[PDB]
Amino acid sequence: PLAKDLLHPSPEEEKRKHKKKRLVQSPNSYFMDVKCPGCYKITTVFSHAQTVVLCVGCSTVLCQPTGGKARLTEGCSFRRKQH
Amino acid sequence: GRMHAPGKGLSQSALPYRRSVPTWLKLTSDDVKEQIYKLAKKGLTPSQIGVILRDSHGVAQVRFVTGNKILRILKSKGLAPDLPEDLYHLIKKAVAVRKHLERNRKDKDAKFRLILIESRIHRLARYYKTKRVLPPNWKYESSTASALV
Amino acid sequence: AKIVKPNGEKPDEFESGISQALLELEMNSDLKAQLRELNITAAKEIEVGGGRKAIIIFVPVPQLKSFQKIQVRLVRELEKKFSGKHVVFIAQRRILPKPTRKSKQKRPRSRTLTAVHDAILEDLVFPSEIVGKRIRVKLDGSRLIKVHLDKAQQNNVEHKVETFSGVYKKLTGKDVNFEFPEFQL
Amino acid sequence: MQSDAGEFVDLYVPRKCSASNRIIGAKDHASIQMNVAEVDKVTGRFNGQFKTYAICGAIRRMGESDDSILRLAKSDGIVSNNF
Amino acid sequence: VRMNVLADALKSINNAEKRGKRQVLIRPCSKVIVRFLTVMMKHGYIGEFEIIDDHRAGKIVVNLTGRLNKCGVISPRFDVQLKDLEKWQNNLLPSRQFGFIVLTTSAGIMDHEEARRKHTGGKILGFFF
RNA sequence: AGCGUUUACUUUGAAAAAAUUAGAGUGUUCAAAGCAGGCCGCCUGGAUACCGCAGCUAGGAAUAAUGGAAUAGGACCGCGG
Repeated sequence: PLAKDLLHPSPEEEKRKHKKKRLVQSPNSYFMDVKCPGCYKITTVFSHAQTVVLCVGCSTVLCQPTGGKARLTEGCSFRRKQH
Repeated sequence: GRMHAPGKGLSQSALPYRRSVPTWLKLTSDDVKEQIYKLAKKGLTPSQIGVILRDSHGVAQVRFVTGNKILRILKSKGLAPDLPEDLYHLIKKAVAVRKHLERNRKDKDAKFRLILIESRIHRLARYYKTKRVLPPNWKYESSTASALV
Repeated sequence: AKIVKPNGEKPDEFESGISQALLELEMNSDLKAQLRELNITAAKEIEVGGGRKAIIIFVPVPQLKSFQKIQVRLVRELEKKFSGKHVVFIAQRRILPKPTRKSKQKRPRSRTLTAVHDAILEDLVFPSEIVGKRIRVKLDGSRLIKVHLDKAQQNNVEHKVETFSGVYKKLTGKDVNFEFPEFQL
Repeated sequence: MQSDAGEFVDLYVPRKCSASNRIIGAKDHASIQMNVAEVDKVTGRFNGQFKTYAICGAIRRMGESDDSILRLAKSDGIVSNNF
Repeated sequence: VRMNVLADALKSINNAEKRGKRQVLIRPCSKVIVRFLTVMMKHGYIGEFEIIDDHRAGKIVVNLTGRLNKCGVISPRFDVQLKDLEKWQNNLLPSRQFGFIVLTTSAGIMDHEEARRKHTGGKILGFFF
């Protein structure tokens, strides 16, 4: 194809493309409010953590770091947050 | 591509367009600076501090929340290490390789990888000398390299 | 009044009227706790495209964030007082001339034209932060800066787009169009 | 193509491809001259007028003759803009 | 490494124009590329273009008209004196009718015919015909 | 009259032996040359351009280097000395 709008690409094209090769680069990661059932409180965790985030005063382990995204513990309500 | 390898890896961080701070974040400029001080005091490098902050507290950049960069904050208060924390890690690596090579004298691969690491030390050391964050006397030599932590 | 004009000169009857209106608003309304040490630098009034007018206010750059905190809550009762007009706060950036060969320290890169003009546009659209910029270079030779604004505050500030276009054309002399994208947030 | 006086001097003027905007050579044998019929609005019947297109040899064997004819027709409003 | 940015930008336009593409995204945007493309537009070889700000080196999307045979660069930037602009425009350009040598002078970035008129020599950037 | 981060770049000006080459005039009978000649005592001529690089001079400020506050011996403003 000759005629393609490189200025107005539909958002499925940009979500497909590598994060650096979009028309303006943006992170694939996000922040999410994760709370364990026992406690009352919501602690901010990064998607691709790479540290073992703990609930206050060493209550329990909250997320496990892996190659890509972090494994959140089984029995934890996570709400990814937007700005 | 990579300096001392044939690889052509495209895999780094991609900052968002918006330099603004998010609404949800209730930590202020001085609150983050106070925690940066405490983490560095415990005994931690600018790389680890930034990781621990944005994993646990939710601080995309210190530069966007505060005005300044992490090392710039540390070396104002006076918590910054003497030689930089990338030249430190290269020297410590060269010590560990050279110690392994002392016992394993038949390791010709370890010999070759020591030449690449020490070449990269020399290369980065002189950059810092021109910028004047090392005294021009400064000389990495293997005999008195193990004493530099 | 509460207007500290930079040069030791006269805050004219127009600028005085707004500084007195801010003193009265303080003494009457709840947010007098904040308006203790906040001040105005100046206040012009431009004619925006159509049959509309936009009163403009200038702020000391230090206390801008202090204004920003209460900026939307304050602008409401400014527009309810000055009925058929729009109002928006802008910080007064100092702007140093490019040091020529002919002829005092290194000019900081916040005291430069491109950085000051970027900061002017940042403050024009306060409640709605900028998410994109496209500088369409037209065939005659002229430019057209096309700003993409955050889709939150669309409904709140979509009626102020021609005010912002007119104010920026006045302060800088550059033609701007504010669009609202549907494809990111 | 005229001299100092203003006399058009070259012995003919070649056509230009509607898609690529190249000049169609005197012996570009894979170049087409395609008339798409113009239809009366109220009846949906042939008027006796047409919306003619020319395309170059390179474009056709590239395989962009299809999309280029389509986009020219959709620009003229022969094909619906919705499509 | 990427030594010359204008060199990359003009090769990108040239490749896209041959292939018959209708617009092309030249990446590392710079004052020299934009000022080059304005000159190229004012004579009417390209269309209107739109420069895309990420908080870095920008991008440019150039709308292409199929009336551009070649847009090249000369590296290094040789110091063209005014009298030698003949022997340059002799051996670079197709004929004495059309084609332009754009060169960066005291005044600004402008083509050989303008620089000849203004009575200024300067450093050569490239050529377009 | 005195000034003004430096240099490279480009434009102008100054100073640059003649002969040679390019070149204006001139029927050596034509020409190569020559610097002579022409008008019924007089009227003319013996021009001009080029002479890289380096040094000198005055305009331009794109492009390419270089510099300026970050243990503040920072600039300015005035007092105490």
